[PDB]
Amino acid sequence: LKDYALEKEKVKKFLQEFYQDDELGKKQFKYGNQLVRLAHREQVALYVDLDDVAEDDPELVDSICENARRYAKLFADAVQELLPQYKEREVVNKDVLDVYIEHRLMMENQYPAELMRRFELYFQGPSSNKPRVIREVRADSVGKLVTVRGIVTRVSEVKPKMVVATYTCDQCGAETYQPIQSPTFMPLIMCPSQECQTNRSGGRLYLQTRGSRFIKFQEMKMQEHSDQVPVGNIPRSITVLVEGENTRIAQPGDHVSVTGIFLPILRGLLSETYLEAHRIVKMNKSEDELRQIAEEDFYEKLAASIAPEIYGHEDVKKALLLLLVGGVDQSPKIRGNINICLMGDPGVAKSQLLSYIDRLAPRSQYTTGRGSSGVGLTAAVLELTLEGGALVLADQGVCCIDEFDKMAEADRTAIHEVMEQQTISIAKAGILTTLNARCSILAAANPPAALLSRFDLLWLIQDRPDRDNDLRLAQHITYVHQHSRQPPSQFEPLDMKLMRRYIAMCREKQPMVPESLADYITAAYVEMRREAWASYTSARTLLAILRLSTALARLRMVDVVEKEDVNEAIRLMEMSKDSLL
Amino acid sequence: VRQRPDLLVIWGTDVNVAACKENFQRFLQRFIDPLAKEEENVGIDITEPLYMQRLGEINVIGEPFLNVNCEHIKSFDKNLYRQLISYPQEVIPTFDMAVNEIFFDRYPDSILEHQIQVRPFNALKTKNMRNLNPEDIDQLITISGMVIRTSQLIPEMQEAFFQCQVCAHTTRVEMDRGRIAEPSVCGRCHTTHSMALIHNRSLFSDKQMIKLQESPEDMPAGQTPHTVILFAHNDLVDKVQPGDRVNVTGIYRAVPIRVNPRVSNVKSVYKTHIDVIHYRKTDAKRLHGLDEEAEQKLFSEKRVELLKELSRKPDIYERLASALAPSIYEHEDIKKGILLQLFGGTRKDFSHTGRGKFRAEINILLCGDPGTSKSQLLQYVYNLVPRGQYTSGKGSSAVGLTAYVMKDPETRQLVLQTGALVLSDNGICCIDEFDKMNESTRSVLHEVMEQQTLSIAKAGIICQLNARTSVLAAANPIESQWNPKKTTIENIQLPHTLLSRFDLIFLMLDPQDEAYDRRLAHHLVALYYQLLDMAVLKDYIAYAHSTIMPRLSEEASQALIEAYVDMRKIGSSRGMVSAYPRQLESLIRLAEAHAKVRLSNKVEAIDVEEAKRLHREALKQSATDPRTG
DNA sequence: AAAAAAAAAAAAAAAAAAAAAAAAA
DNA sequence: TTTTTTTTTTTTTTTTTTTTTTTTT
Ligand SMILES: Nc1ncnc2c1ncn2[C@@H]1O[C@H](COP(=O)(O)OP(=O)(O)O)[C@@H](O)[C@H]1O
Ligand SMILES: [Mg+2]
Ligand SMILES: [Zn+2]
Ligand SMILES: [Zn+2]
Repeated sequence: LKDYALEKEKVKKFLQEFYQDDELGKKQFKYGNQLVRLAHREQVALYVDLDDVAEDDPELVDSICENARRYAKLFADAVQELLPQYKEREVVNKDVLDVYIEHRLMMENQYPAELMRRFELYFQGPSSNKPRVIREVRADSVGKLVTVRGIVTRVSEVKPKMVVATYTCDQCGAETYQPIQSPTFMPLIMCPSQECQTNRSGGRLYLQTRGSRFIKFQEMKMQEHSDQVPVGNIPRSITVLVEGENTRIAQPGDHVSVTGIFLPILRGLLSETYLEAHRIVKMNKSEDELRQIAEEDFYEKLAASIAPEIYGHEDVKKALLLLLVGGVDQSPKIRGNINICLMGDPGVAKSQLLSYIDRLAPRSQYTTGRGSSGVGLTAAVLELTLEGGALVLADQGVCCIDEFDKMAEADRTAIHEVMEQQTISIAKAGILTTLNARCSILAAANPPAALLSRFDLLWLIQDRPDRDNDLRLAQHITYVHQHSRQPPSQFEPLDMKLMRRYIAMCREKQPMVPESLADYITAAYVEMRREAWASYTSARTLLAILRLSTALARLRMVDVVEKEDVNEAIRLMEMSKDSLL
Repeated sequence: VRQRPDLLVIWGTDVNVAACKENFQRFLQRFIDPLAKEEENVGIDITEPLYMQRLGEINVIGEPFLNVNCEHIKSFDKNLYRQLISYPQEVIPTFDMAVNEIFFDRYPDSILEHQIQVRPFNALKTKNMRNLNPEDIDQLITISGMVIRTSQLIPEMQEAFFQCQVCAHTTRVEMDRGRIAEPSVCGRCHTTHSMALIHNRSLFSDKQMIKLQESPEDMPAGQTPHTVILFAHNDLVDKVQPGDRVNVTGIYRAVPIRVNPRVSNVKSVYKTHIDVIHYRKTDAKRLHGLDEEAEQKLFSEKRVELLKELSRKPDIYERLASALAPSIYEHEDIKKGILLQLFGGTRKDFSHTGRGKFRAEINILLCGDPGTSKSQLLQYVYNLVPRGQYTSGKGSSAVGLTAYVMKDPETRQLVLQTGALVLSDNGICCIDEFDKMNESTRSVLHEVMEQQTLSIAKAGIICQLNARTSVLAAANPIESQWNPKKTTIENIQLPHTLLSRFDLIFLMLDPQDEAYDRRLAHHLVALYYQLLDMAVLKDYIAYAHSTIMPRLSEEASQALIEAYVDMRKIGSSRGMVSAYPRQLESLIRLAEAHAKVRLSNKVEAIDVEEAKRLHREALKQSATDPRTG
């Protein structure tokens, strides 16, 4: 009932005669160019966006989503047939396997198609297909093209999985080829070469890795978002087997939407399941005009846009903004991160800001008290692999630590290393490594030289009562509960999606401290030294000034720090210390 | 011709044997490195071809190896470099044939156990192995790492010696492609299946399995460290000990694994490992290892004379001290102490005395507030010396710092694995945040600091691992601040026994000085916008370790005795660190260390005076008083 | 409030008893 | 075809280490 030659014709027609005007009103035959690039070995993956197919053939897309592997194979074979008529020149033998392919073809019971592809194809789920929760992907969707969103909990390491095994006989000189579909395969012991068959020889052939075909392979477990777990249940995890050009795209803790095929691995005929990844996209914080950025007040606007529903705390948000931007690393090796600890009385929105940063920072982890302690922060050994904790997952990010004071004493000791060494030196029984945790710590605690001497900024928050100040806050909070949106102001706050781009745009702007400001900074530093002496300020404080000053320089996107940043950087120090007093 | 288990187009390639052979012979016969520096190549007549001189060295010593730098081929001929890297299996035999032909054309009467086999090295460094791809399979690669563990020798057959059960006719079959063709029929009496394999009469080569930790310079965010498996074949076995930092050049091998160790079925996924081709222990960012010092031919006569001249300058000690960590400002006494630690005292033999081993290393404890630049010195020394290790207090445990037992997940055998302290046997262990360390793991350090051994007695095995480590510990004052109201010993917050072990306790305090603050701010700001070179300090230390063996003199002995008596009188107060006999020994080491800086080869009054002065400056004895505080 | 000793958790290794499948003749 | 040795799997227990907790100064 369901022919496939007609399907091959349809897919070839689609590939040859589909076009778009993406590049400035230019019809360009979207997939023809991709085919040409494939034929020249300058592109290895051909993503067939099913939205394009549905634009002119809804029934074909319906069939594709209703049956995945068959149409994947059909598209692969169609691209294989189309490659010869689109090649325009001679490739430069990019890799060794291409040389082997060309030698096999020239020397030419057939070459398996998969042995001569050197090109992958993958479906991007049609927009009409709503992403499906992992828990609801069940037997009825086995073999279908489904898209599921989750959090990458643990991704294995890239390894070579053999697709086509190539053996060479010791007698005839012919090559034996074996496609691989089962996770394990029986190696061939005798050669079926027609010459030896005629000769009736031993035919003992030896596997050659030179001619065999290897593909990148990675296994990951992805969970469910906390927003979609049932009320009384725990998040469910599903396995994803990425391969080819879908490897090294997702790290642990990355929010990912993956469109693949829900296929079982044979073990009644009970069978496990997994997702054969086809398209991986990093979402939300993991996701991967100028007039306002050039504004003088653009610095204030980002600050005022950090958790707008949190009234007041104008200065604190401006300090956290710098933590997201971070200073600039110098390697004459001094870290460029900024550590801000919000200490205060209960119910002063410390946690909300800590939670907000998690939903904004690109890489972040929010660990609370002793819920995720010990190996939760550092790594552990789990062949035995090594799994990193919040710090490792938060490496080159922002680890939002809440209730830092009530943290396990060992965990506090581990953090001490991170905020100074930016590493985690473990010498446990089964573990002996030195992790890399270049993460900015954002600590929240309630009321310390053991802690003051470390954090660059120790902001102290006290909600001292006041008749009119409280009334304004009540109007602000009650407004939030009334409309679910922060009170309107002179400026509309920037969206998190927009903010991440802005902050990211400012990261790759390493500025420099001019010799001119050395006298100013040195003059400023010495005064800071005396105030604590007269009334703690050490060499750390000068570094805190430099890191903060550079952070402002990135916000203004000037490659040279100016005296205004130093004043603004110090002004934050003044308020931070004045908060203590 | 010792076979190497490490190892018109031949098949599906771009190499013809004759072309590679001739190209390699040419490269070997007419290659001169233009920017070659005489020191960089010691004992080599630069003007003449380098590798012909290498062959002359081989003729003299007899070592049948030719360390060929892959970069030399890269510069001389990039196509041959491509062929070598892409097809190490085919190219290396061609290079072996070429070098053998060259070395028997000349010197036709040389005698060697086997033919000469080339060892390409310094191939284009693979920053991170994870970035390796299946397209990079069976290709030469160079990585850099630290050797976690090395396994015992594994004998691998190369020739099977068969004998007939009936007539006892002996024939030797040779490994063909990883298999041995059992005759299955005797050639002498023609009886079927009468040929039985004989193990002990066969021929075997060696294979050593090394689990190595890589230090990839490309560290993507959230990437955990990576350990890999190396195989060393027939000469490279036990060329690297655990803790050694190496550059390993070898073939990236991927092999099948059977779903069980008994069934012939194999997982579709392979698992990769490197066959070692060359080890490079030299690094320009670190000092010379003990092995490099051991071999005599490392310092050119001109360089030796340069070091000798350096030793005669009065400011040799201060110049060397100023060289360590130039980014740290005016820590002259601390840098001098670290220099004396790097030089180390004389290694003496006390077996005849019936006394046991004597610690000749130096242990330095920096006690100071967290703000002060403590951890920077520890990390620098950890990133300076070879066989160095680092720890951060609560992040370690006693068993992990001494030894443990684990099932090797490639042979499934319970084997013993060393700890952090052992790995730095002949190096330095930088113990950061020493105060934040539970007493259980602290107790271990006593034996490692006095005896230099570690006697474990556990179900697995009872034995004592030798650990000659030097401990560089960093500690914070109790309450994280050196409040001047509490005495020195009270402020340090460590047991007196342990503090006695350390031979230098530097108190890093913050003097509220305006001039110092201004100068330090200038230094830091300059650093934020930015001598005696490494190549000279490294050579000086290597030479001093290699040759200088200071011996005490009469005046030095008398001065040491008087200094010890004065120390006992001075430290007899209540709050000051009490002086014990163990401190006298410390002085000796320090004195010897200073005597080693001057290349004196004999400790005299000046060395002991300097040791006493450095010890007194530590603990701020001059700035203290009987009313300690 | 902080350190020392004890207790419990938890993870890895070993025994082993029995049912089923692949290789051998 | 029929045996046999292995292969697994399925429970259970045991040992080391680490972590967590309790008691004392
Ligand atoms: N300045 C503020 N503006 C708006 N809401 C606030 C503010 N301070 C506290 N809140 C409210 O108090 C609630 C709890 O705050 P929380 O973050 O738990 O305080 P903390 O963590 O500092 O004890 C939050 O729902 C938040 O809306
Ligand atoms: Mg809170
Ligand atoms: Zn054949
Ligand atoms: Zn015989």
